[PDB]
Amino acid sequence: AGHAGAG
Amino acid sequence: DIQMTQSPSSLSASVGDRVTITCRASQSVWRNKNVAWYQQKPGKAPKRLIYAIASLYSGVPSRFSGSGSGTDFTLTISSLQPEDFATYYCVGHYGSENDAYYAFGQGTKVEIKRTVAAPSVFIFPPSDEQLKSGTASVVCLLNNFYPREAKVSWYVDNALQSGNSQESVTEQDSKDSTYSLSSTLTLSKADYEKHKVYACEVTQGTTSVTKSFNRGEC
Amino acid sequence: VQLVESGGGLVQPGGSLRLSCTASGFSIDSYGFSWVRQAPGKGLEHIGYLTAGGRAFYASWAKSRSTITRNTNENTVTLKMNSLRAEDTAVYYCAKLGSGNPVAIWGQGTLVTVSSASTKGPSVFPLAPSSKSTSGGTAALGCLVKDYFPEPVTVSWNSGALTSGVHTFPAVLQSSGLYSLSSVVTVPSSSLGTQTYICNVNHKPSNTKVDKKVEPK
Repeated sequence: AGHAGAG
Repeated sequence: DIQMTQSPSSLSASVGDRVTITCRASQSVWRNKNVAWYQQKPGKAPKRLIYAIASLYSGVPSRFSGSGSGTDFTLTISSLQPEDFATYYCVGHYGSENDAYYAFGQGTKVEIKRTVAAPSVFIFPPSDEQLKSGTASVVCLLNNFYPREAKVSWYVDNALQSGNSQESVTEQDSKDSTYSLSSTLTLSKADYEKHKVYACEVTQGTTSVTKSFNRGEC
Repeated sequence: VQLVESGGGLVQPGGSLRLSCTASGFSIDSYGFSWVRQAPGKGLEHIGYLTAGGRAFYASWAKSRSTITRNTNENTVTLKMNSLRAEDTAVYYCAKLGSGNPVAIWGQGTLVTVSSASTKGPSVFPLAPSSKSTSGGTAALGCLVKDYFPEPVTVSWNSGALTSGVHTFPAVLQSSGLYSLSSVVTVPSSSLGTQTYICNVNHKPSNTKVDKKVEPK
C-alpha cells in the first residue's frame, strides 16, 4: 500500500 | 530506533552553484520509495519539495531534484537562488504491515555567499512614552549588511557599556542575502537622564562606524 | 483542502497538552496523519502516526506520554501528551507527510509553551524617525514591543500593505523572563510627511492587539 502499518 | 543522518549540517554556496545534500537511512524505507525532502524558510512552516525520492511537487521550481537508492538519498539544487536560503530536511517512512514510523534528518542549513555590504546604522533615543514608566531603551539598528560577524559596542558619555545590552539578528534576507541586527541598551530613566551623549559603534574588519545622539536636542 | 489546527498555547509543567486539527474539504478517515514538533531553533521531530485504518504508532521517546486519536464524526485528529516539561516547548504540527504519495497537508502549526509563568500583554513604543533624514534619503522607523509573555507576537505594517524593507527581529528573552522584540522599516524620507506608518502588533495569547501610528520626531 501507500504506507506501512495498514495491516 | 530508526535514524536518518544528513550531511553536511550546514553549507555556504554562491548564487548559481550546484548544491548537493545527502541523507543516509539506518534501514530500508517503505517500498524503497517513501522519502521526501522538506524546506523551511525563516518563520515559516515546512514546505514539501520532493516526494517518492525523486518526484517534484508541482508548486516547486524545477531546479530542485531528488535521487538516490537503497538507504542513501540525495537532494540537488541545480542553480542556487537567494530565495533558496532555508534549512532542508529529509524525512523517511519505515515499518512493516504492523509497524509505521517516520524519521527526520537533523537538517541542513543552506547559506548564501555574497559580496560584502556595509550596514546603514540608525540610533533611536527612548520614546517619551517609555520614559513615563521609568525605563529607557536605546535601540541601534544595523540594516542590510554582510557578512554576519560584527562587533557592536555602546558608549554613554564615552564610557564603554557592558552587561546592559542585548542583540537580535535576522537570518539571511530572501532577496539580497543580507543580515540585519538590533542592539538594545536598557537603562533606568534615572540613569538615562544623568547622561548626555549616547553612541553605538559597529566594527567590521578594518572599519568602525559610530552613530550618536545628544539627549534633549531636536 | 485545508487542515486547521487548534489548542495549545500556554501549559504548566506536569500538565497536559491537547491539540486538534479539523479537516475541511475532505474526511479525516481517508488519510494517515502524523504529529510533528519543532523546538525553537531546532529540527523537526516525529511524534506519532495514525494510519488511515486507525492504528496508532508512536516514536519511542513519545510512547509513554502520547496518545493520538481521531473523531470521524467531528472530522478531527487529536494529540494528547501529559507530564509536560520545559523540554516539550515547541511548535506542534499535524500533517499528512506525503513521504511517497502526491498528497501532503499541514496544519498552520501552534506554539505550545510549557511554563508556570502567567500571560502578559506587550508594551508598544515608537521608534520614531527624525523629521530630517541623516542617512541620505532613507529614513528608519519602527516599533519596540516590550515585556510580553508568552510567545508569539506578530507584527505587520499598515495592515500588511507595507512589506518592503521590513525587519521584524526574533524575540529575545530578557532577564525578567519576559520577551521583547523590535520591528523596523526603511522608507524614503520624502514620504515622512505624506505616508502614514502604523505598526500592527497582535499578541493572541493575551487577546491583545495594538495599532500605533509612528510619527516623525
